Amino acid sequence: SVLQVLHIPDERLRKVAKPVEEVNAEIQRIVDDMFETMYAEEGIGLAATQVDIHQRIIVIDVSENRDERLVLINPELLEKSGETGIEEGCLSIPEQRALVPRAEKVKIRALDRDGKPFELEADGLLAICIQHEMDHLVGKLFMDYLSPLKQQRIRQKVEKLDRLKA
Ligand SMILES: OCN(O)CCCc1ccccc1
Ligand code: NI
Repeated sequence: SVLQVLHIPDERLRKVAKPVEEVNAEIQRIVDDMFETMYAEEGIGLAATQVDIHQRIIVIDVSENRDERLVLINPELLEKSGETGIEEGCLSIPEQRALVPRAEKVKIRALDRDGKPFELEADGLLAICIQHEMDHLVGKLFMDYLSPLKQQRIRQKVEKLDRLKA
């Protein structure tokens, strides 16, 4: 199933996700629906918080062919280094992109779709995506790193877009 993605300025996007208690069939259905939603909306990442599911679940696919599914359940940041920044987008902030500070490399541990623990060292786009998605789980958005003026402009553009959509 495809889920609706919350758009700013929805306060539900500020909710802090709780850890997944057990990776079972219910959680796996959520993961699959999140991937379907992410692909349908042409994104490279999606956090459960964005679909009003407040649990630490993240789906990602940074591959060129869009056929490399990465699942991060209960992700934990183990180490990070350097700094970088690219113009990030977000399905909750439709059609708007802005550069924000991020660590260049990160090492995390999490559970996969089967509930199996794994460690992952990432850099480049994947590292940035992981940080972006983990921010969602603690109620943070990329626009939060921008100036009040930049934020206001983004806010108005998204509201205008949804206005037209409706
Ligand atoms: O929450 C993510 N999402 O809605 C899709 C896009 C995520 C993303 C796009 C560009 C650079 C970093 C992260
Ligand atoms: Ni996002």
